[PDB]
Amino acid sequence: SLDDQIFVCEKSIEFAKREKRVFLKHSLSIKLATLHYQKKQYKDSLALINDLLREFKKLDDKPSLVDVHLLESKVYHKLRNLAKSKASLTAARTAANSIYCPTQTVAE
Amino acid sequence: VPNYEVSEKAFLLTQSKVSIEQRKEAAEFVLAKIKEEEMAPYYKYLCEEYLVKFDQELYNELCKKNESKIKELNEKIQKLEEDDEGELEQAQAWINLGEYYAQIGDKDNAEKTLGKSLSKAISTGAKIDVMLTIARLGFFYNDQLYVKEKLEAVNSMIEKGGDWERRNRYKTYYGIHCLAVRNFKEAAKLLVDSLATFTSIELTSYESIATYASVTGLFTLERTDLKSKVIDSPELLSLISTTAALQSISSLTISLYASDYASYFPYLLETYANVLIPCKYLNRHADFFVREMRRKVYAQLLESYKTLSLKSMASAFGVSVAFLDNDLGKFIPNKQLNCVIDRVNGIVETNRPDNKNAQYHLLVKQGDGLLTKLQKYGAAVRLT
Amino acid sequence: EDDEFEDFPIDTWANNIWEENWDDVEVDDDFTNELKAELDRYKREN
Repeated sequence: SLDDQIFVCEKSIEFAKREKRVFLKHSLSIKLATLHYQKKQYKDSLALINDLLREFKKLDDKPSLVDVHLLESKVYHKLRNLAKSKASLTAARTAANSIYCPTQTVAE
Repeated sequence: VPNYEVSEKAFLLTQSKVSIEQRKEAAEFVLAKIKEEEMAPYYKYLCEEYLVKFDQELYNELCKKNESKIKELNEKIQKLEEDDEGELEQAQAWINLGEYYAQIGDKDNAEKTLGKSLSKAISTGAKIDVMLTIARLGFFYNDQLYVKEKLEAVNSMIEKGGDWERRNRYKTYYGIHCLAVRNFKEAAKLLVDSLATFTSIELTSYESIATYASVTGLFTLERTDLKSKVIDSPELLSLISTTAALQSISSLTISLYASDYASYFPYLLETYANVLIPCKYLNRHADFFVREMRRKVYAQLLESYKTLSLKSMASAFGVSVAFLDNDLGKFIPNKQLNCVIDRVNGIVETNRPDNKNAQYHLLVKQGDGLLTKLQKYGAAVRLT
Repeated sequence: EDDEFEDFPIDTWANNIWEENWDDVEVDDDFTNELKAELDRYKREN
């Protein structure tokens, strides 16, 4: 992986707002956020995800909710907190009942 | 409020051995918040303290606009005391008056304004929380008595009643006060439980008070209650690298609790430089801290040994013998440390009160020490 | 019951809230500075 894959999907946010789409600014924000755990640079997806925390449930984008609590939960779980990370997975569980996502996601 | 940060950066500029870079950027951070805070009782107060630059034109302007607004709020009031339903409200405009003295950082003035402002019928948050602010000026100027009296006031206001949600910010005040003096032993429980809930807008950032509760914690906590209440931190874990200290000081504490002796002194020096001396509250106490934090390790290192050889210790800590001997010599004769040294053989044996024998001798000595006293005063009261 | 003590003049001269232990005012300030030289001085040799 390289910084270039970060850049092209940031320009993907550029595209989604050239079309003015919050759906893919938020989904492309998952895409980025993952790109920003690729390096354990999640201090950056710390800010990007902590911005993205309301971006899905303003859309009520459910697979994207458990995408968060998965990713974010691993972010703070990697930050040496299992209290709020654990609380966040348990926030995905109820969601996981309220969403339907590829079984891989259930595996995580 | 006052925003505190100005004060900490000011102190930063005061201290000589802080890194000159932080001294600069601290300074222009200050000045930057002189401008927007239109604020002058500093500019002479601070410039005086630097003296312990000065441009009086700027000073004049700041004073002028200050005169403008203090004028305005005073006038608004003058409209309001005629206004009868504004009882609760005139007090509030006052709160903006003396509060404005806080933005203008003038002590006596906000003092009087809020003191009289207690008169009006008001909420507990006013007669109480406003006092908290009054003292918060105290925290600001580093007058610990001016605080002391007022935390007595609020103490009463609470002792009659009021919310525990106020009692918490209370205990944060009175705690960091306790730290502002040598008294850690109180700040231990006070601060360390202030982690459960904390009000930052009152004074300081959450990571600051983190560094405080962790420092006091390290300092007075027992080994099993260190692990309990600090090494295990629902909170400090949530912070860690968050600042330039908690990673250093925690990197110290773990090096203690886990018995890493080679590393202890380096992290000790670090924290001495990075956290202690910049803290406006701690810097005064800097030495009293480190002296203590030496002893503990020496203590903790011996406790498992009835004899051990110097070069073992010196090797561990990574200093030469002669300096190590020189250090222990500080603590030992004060009976703050239960060691004793044999230099002929370079050996160290530990006499501490565990085996019933020791707890016998020590008891004999203490007993006689009580007798001779008792007899002494005895004859005096006999003959009188 | 008042007398002037004119014989004992009060001394004429040519010109910390916490109670202290002495070692408080020992305050020899040495260790912070001496240490670093001791540490590095040591580990340069080993």
